[PDB]
Amino acid sequence: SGVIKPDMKIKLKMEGNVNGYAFVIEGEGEGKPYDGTNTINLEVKEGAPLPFSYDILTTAFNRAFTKYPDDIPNYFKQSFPEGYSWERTMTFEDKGIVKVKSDISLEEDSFIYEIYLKGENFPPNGPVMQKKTTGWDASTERMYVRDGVLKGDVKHKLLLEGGGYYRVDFKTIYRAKKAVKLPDYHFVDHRIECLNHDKDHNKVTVYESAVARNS
Repeated sequence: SGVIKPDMKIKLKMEGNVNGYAFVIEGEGEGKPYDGTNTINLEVKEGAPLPFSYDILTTAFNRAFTKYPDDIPNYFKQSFPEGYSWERTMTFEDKGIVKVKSDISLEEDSFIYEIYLKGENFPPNGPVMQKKTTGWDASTERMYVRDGVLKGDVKHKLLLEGGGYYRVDFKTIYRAKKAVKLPDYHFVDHRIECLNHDKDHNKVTVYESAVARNS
């Protein structure tokens, strides 16, 4: 078998603060990197109960889990076993901002993520701080090369209870820890879903599907 098996495990820690509220979340899970699916079981270890929408964390909880056709070089799978890091800005239409960074490494058949997240300037009675969001819409991330690394943009939408929407622009820089074959611009279609296991989101399962396709 190769560096990336059809079944891989996940271990992560996120340290973060949102509007001056600190927390630590640990996760373990599994996915099918070639199917482009992954599941993570998350537990709040510090800062329970979280005083904000869990949805601003879930896209931080690994493009190794993306279905890719052979005719698009796979920036992410090529980077292993050394791995890659990413840095992301999420700009919210009400001037909320999240900055998050992650280091993705590999030990045997377990990906390991080290995540740091800072959210600030959320309106205190807005849908994020009042936990009025109901997940992310399906999305398309445009992948493109700038400054010899891979970048992704999403014009994203947070769904609001009552059936409205909240615009969020994602900009991500993905940096392989070694030289890999760079792809031409392409798309990754995402679907991310949350299953909470309790009232306070102390325990949550996140599921994501991701499929790459050509221009």
